[PDB]
Amino acid sequence: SMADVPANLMEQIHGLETLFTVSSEKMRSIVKHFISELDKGLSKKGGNIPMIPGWVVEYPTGKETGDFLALDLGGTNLRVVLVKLGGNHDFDTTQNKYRLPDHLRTGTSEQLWSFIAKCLKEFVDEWYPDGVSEPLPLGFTFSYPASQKKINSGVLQRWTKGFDIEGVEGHDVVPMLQEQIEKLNIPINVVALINDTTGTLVASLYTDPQTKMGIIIGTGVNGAYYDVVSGIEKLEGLLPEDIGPDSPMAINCEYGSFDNEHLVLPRTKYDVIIDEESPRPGQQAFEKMTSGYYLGEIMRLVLLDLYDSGFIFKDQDISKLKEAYVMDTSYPSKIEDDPFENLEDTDDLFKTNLNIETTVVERKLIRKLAELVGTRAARLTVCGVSAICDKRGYKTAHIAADGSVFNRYPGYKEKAAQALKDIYNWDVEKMEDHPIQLVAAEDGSGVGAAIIACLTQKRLAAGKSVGIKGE
Amino acid sequence: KKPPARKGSMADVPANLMEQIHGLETLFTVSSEKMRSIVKHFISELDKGLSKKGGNIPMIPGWVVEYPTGKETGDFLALDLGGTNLRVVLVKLGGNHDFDTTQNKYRLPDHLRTGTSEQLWSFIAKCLKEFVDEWYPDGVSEPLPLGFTFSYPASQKKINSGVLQRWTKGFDIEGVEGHDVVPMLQEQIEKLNIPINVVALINDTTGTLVASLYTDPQTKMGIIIGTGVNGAYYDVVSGIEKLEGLLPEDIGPDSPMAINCEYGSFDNEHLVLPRTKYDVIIDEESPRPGQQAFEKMTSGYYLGEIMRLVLLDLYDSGFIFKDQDISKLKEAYVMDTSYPSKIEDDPFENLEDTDDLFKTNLNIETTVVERKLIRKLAELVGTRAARLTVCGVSAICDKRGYKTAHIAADGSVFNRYPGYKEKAAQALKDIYNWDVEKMEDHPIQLVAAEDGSGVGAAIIACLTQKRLAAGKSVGIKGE
Repeated sequence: SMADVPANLMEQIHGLETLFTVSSEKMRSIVKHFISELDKGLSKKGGNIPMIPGWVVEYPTGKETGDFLALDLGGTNLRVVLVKLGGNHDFDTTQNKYRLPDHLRTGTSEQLWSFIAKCLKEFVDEWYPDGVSEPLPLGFTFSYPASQKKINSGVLQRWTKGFDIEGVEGHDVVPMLQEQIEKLNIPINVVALINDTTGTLVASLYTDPQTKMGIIIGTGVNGAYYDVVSGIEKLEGLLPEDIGPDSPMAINCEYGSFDNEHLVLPRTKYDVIIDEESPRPGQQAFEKMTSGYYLGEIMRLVLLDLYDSGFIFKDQDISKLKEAYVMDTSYPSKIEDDPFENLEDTDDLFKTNLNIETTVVERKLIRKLAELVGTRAARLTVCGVSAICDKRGYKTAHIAADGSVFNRYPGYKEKAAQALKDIYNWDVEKMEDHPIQLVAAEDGSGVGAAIIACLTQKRLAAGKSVGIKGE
Repeated sequence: KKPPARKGSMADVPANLMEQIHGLETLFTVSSEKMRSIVKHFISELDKGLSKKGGNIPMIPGWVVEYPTGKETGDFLALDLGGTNLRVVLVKLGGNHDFDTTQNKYRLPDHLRTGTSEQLWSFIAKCLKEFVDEWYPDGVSEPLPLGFTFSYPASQKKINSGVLQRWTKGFDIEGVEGHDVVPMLQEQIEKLNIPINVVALINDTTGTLVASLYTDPQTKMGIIIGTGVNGAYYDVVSGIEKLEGLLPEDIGPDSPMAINCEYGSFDNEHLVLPRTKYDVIIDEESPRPGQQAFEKMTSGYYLGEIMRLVLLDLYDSGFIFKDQDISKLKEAYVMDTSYPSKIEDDPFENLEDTDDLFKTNLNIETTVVERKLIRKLAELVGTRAARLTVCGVSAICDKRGYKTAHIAADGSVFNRYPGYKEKAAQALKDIYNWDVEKMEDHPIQLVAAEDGSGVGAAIIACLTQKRLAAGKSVGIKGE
């Protein structure tokens, strides 16, 4: 299917294959370094990987019962979810979604929280019209940079995902929310603040006991798993006696910042430009190398390079290819998915959206480029999965996955399962029998937050610690 | 992970709107008995179509006169000609109910829909040539037998013939209506000297039937539930009066005979199907008023339009959207299948997905109780369509005395309409009254079909070639 491509384009394609292919041996090397950086982030010197303790210190059993709330706060919407756990790895959910009034993103602190409280009251008043016997414990998914010295706390480090509200950064958001709930007299105790990836891990472990990791593969990149307290030297001297060294500890890795130092990831000149022109050069290196958000940008820069060198798009209007982020993830996705011999989908895309008319052989090059990019991304993504499994000694695992790329990028699941197979050199026919495999996650930011609230409330009710001494 | 189904509390709906939701429930529910009564008329109409005089249901013989055993082996081509694209498919029958395939898919250039005869067949023969050139770069020792899926309205006196009656789906090519299309394709094949014999022309539902029976020995019907609806199944020759006196002796009275029902035209008389004033408006402002009555009541294409007209009725009656601009809602077919789909998919108690869709796409603000009506309406409409669909399945099964069956289903409604499989299983359980717990255990059940227009055509070409080589008949005497 490349037999009609001219040799001079063929050469440039072999060069791209050089640049973008990640060998099994390279994945294995990256994994060794990644493991070393996971260890560093949990130690006192720390590292580029935050390895943030999630203060969930036990596994869900499937035996939990009761009614628990969750609040999932997004950039544009929130969700309020009531979860009833049936006590046999099962649950029932009742949920509403509320669009944020656009003035709030850039508003003042109190009016964000009072609107969230307005949503909570309306929800509770409908589902519990005669009130509750006991306050409903709530788990709050607050997926912005934030440190937690105990589960029921989250001090905002800085706003992401659109928000820009004064005097929140550097403060604990949990009392800010809890006080607005109080002013409205809603029978709710906010008992846990979580990252979505920690939620993904726990919700999926509740329904699927084989879960060893929660992972997001979307425009965001993150993973969460259970470590053990004795392996977290940075908590030594800080823990009360009832969180002892054999205790499990859920970790939110925040590993989008793996290898900011640029010692191991196979960055091309195209990645270097992407980093250089990003809001934060030198940051989030592993995220920039794996997130779906950049896959069309990687393509755009490569094509612009090939064009500027004289290989493709002769005499075309290149003005839209010059706009950064003009090509989102839907380009490599629609291109890999084009079912047409003459790549008629890829043709529409470039004609209609970028005003570029292509020949068949240039569409062939474009398609091969989209495949290299997608495949590279998957292969680097599973280096995080391999590193957690090899660090903890998991020879087998369900890796509960969520995110728009895992979920909707065509062929992504196959690319990932092959990449694991290549790392572990398994002799195994079918991806459903892979010893470590990605499986669709349960709802991390709703179900998962509610389950963590159940686990947390039990500890709070007993007087069991959920954080460092004195907090 | 699809979220749990929503609760569906109706407790905040005011009494007067709740009256209207209860009224919609009365209007759109098909009871089990009504399904039974409809099935008994459907059967007599299936019998009627098979007669010389015939009837509203064409009941077209497909000239597949055996069941695939699943042990067939070999390499067979299919040409699947669509309204928009075509595929050239190679199938290697692996002879344990299994196979491998590869295809090349091509978009029809826009000028063909409205171009000449020679231009359409010359374009096809070119795609054929590209395909064969890649897969057989050294040529072949004997012609590759090909099955041609040509799903336009056509009659066939033999499997390797297809006389176009009328172009559909926008096609406007003169000098084809009333001619046999197989030699027109074959001659363009020859003009380019490709080693291919077109040995069978099929309708895609016949293909669904045969492809799925090859892979799944329990298949007893092929059904399409999409924008168009159709079903195919095997009758027996003695049951087909319009063939009496036209068959050779080697196509005996006990011989199986696949039938392409084309039953979208059941009840053009408008006697049995439960049409509301909304179905009547749909029929009257359609391109063929009084035609395709069963297709109009079961096809995915009309589900949003039914919703549109109901909501416009309720608006005009003063019940909903009370101080809204309803402008976009007045446009016929502004709401496609994706409307009731997304609405039935909405996981939120406050139906925020529905809210978004009406605000964004129709410029209409809704209250939560208007959304609860809208959601109830979408459920009722998806559910009615599924229940009437199953009446066609039940009629074929009962007609042939199938107490058990896998019903090989394809089409965008079966495959992507939310909860459609549960609705159709429930419907069949209500008709037959089975004492069964799991839908996976239903004596008669829908399962996902194999690819009818590619694999099914290649399997038919296989079955056919074998007959032609032995001198066994595959159409009426002398044809």
